[PDB]
Formats: sequence, C-alpha cells, structure tokens
Amino acid sequence: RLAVMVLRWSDGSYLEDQDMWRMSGIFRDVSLLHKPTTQISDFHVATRFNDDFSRAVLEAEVQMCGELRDYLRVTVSLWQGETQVASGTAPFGGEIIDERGGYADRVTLRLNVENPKLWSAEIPNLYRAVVELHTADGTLIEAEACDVGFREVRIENGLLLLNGKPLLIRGVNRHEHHPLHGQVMDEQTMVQDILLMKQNNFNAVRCSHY
Amino acid sequence: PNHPLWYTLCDRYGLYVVDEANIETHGMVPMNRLTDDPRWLPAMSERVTRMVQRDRNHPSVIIWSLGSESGHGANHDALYRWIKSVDPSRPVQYEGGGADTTATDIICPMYARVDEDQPFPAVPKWSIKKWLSLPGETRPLILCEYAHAMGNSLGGFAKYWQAFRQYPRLQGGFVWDWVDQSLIKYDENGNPWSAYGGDFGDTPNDRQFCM
Ligand SMILES: O[C@@H]1[C@H](O)[C@@H](O)OC[C@@H]1O
Ligand SMILES: [Mg+2]
Ligand code: NA
Ligand code: NA
Repeated sequence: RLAVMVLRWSDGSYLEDQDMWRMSGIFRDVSLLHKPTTQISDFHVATRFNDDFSRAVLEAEVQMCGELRDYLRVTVSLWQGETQVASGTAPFGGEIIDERGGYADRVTLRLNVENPKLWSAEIPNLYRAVVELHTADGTLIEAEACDVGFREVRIENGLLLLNGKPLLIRGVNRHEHHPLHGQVMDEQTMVQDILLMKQNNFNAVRCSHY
Repeated sequence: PNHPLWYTLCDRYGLYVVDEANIETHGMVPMNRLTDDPRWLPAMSERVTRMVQRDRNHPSVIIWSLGSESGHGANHDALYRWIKSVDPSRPVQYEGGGADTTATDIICPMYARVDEDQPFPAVPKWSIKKWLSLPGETRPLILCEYAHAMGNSLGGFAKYWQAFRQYPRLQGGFVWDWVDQSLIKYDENGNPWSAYGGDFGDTPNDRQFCM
C-alpha cells in the first residue's frame, strides 16, 4: 500500500505563479521501475560535425552505479531502421580529469557516422541509440535507449543556425490544458495538437512555462 | 577639396565638414578599373595625401573622405590606412563598392531608402534600418547623399528624420544637393535666363540633371 499526502500550497508555489488555472493533485503518470544493482545511472548523447555536415561523431557518455568490475563493458550501437550503422564497446574508466584521476564509473563511446541523415522540423530523420551494459564475455545486464537526431544548434555572427542554416521560427506557446481533465495530458490530445500545428505551418513550440 | 576660405568660414560660423579627395572615376567600366590598378595608386595617393597635409588643422573638418563613385579597389584600402596612420583624430569614410567596405569607418550609402530595400547585385542599397543590423555589422550609418532634390522633390523627407531620431546608429546624412548648377545665358534682348546641359552646344550632355 502506497500513501501519498499532496499539498496544494508549499514554498514551491512561490516559483509557480504562471498565468493559468491553479490546480493540484497527482496529475502525471505514476510508475514502478526495476533496475539491476549494477546499472546505467545516466547517459548523454552529443553529435558534432565537420564544416559541411558530411561527417559526424556521435559521443555517448555513460555512467554506472554499483560495484566496479574489470569485466564490465558498455556497447553503444547506432541504428537506422533495421540497419546498424555504427557500434563501439569499451570498459569503464574515463580519461584523467584532474590530480586525483578520472571517473572510474564512467565511459565515453565515440562512433563515426559518414553522411548522416540530419534532423530538423522539415525532415525529422531519427536514429536509434541503444546503450547496453554488459559483461565482456556477452551477458547483458540491461539496456537503455533513445531516439537520436543528428543536428547542430549554434549562434554564429548574430544568427541562430540549425545545421548551418538560419532558422525562421514559426512558433507558438502551448500550455498543458484539457477542458475536461484540466492539466492532465494524454497521447490523443498531444498528437492532435501537433497535427494541427504542423497543418497550420508552425515548426516550433515553447513549453510555457514548465 | 574646396577653396581654402571655405574651411575658415566653417571653423568660425560652425559647420561640420566632410573633406573629400578629388577622385571620381564614375565613367570607368567597371567603376573600380583604375582604383584597383596599382599603376594609378601614385596619382590617387597625391590627391588624398596633399588634401590631408593642407586641411588637417581645421577644426570644422571632422571626417575624411576618399573620393566619390570610383567603385572599390585596393588603392582605397591602402589610402584608407594611410590616413588612419597619419591622422587618428578623424574617421575616414568612402561610399564606393557598396558603402560598407573595408575602406570606410561609416556606413555611408547614397539614396538608400528608409524601409525599402534595393537589392542590386554586388552593391545593394539596403533599407537603412535593416543595413544597421546585418549579421556582424556594428558601424554608424550616415548617408553621404540622400533626398535627391531635383526639381519638385524632397517627397518623403520626413520619413528619414523620423528614422534618424528613432535609431541611435542612424546619425543623419547629407542632402543632394545645395545649389542648382544652372548657368546664365542672355537672349537677343540681353535678358538673362537659366541654362542647363546642352544649352551651349555641348553634346553628348545630360540636360537638367545638373540641377
Ligand atoms: O500571461 C500569459 C503569459 O504567460 C505572459 O507572459 O503574457 C501574457 C499571457 O496572457
Ligand atoms: Mg505571468
Ligand atoms: Na539617430
Ligand atoms: Na546631378
């Protein structure tokens, strides 16, 4: 049995003064997750490019919790549909960081990707990154994964560039609101909102204000 | 460069002066044929150097100019830098080759409009409001020539002044121009009249465009 005591008002409310209906409750999903004792505790994906975007490097930093062991490995593999385009495997133990060494509980995988299919709102090309935590000899402990979009966001010479090209933001602010269910969001409503935005030539959304 | 007395009077009555080297090669194709040619650097340099040597003590002179309508060539860049070395006390401007070249401290277009772009290839005239904020641009903008006062003209003059007052980096301009270049002729009766291009048998001519 779970027992949850939810307070409508707290000191947190001083930072939640957005112009919107003031409600309370357990309004998003509740779930139970089972992770092994030796586990992927964090992972970050970065993508950097050469000058004309014909070459990329996927850089995945993976952090573990649990007992450190020499036999431990991480494999990060990159998938375009059912085709594996890239893969890398390494033991834990990052580069030296300071006088006291490095992160023995972290590793960074670098995967080369030639002619990557770039992500944008115009063409949302996605790859799949799978992060396997495993023993050297081949026993999977667990896997985590995410969708990876190859794109560069930078500001150069006063212009916001996506993949080297200046953006023109056709955006809208969108609160999480339903006339029946209040501030509880559902897939159908979400999908509906996105289809209408894109059908009406929006390419950007702001999470106003949370 | 003007008659030496002009500067004296400007010093004493109070007017800001743009002093301008005697260099215009408008009729060349392209405009910078001579000014990009190193064989014409010596003749151009004397037109800039001797002006500065003459007028550098006049307080009314606040900006040096490299000349007029001669495109943009390497000789301008050389002479730009020459003045900067010899006289750090005054900015250098030059409108040729696009009004915003490396030979000018001031964005100094001629007849760029307030709101309307004129996107000519190679040498566009941007809306002065737009020109200011082009990626990487930081210089002030003062029109070397604007509101071409030919005949019944100066329509939309107020649109410029509204923009000047609203934008800090839009710091005004020089109207084109002060006085009609008409000449006096006399008829059979000795009655004076105002003459323009062609009235002296001069041909080819450009008619009333001198006024
Ligand atoms: O309150 C809403 C928004 O959060 C604010 O920034 O602007 C006014 C709008 O209606
Ligand atoms: Mg508010
Ligand atoms: Na101004
Ligand atoms: Na004229």
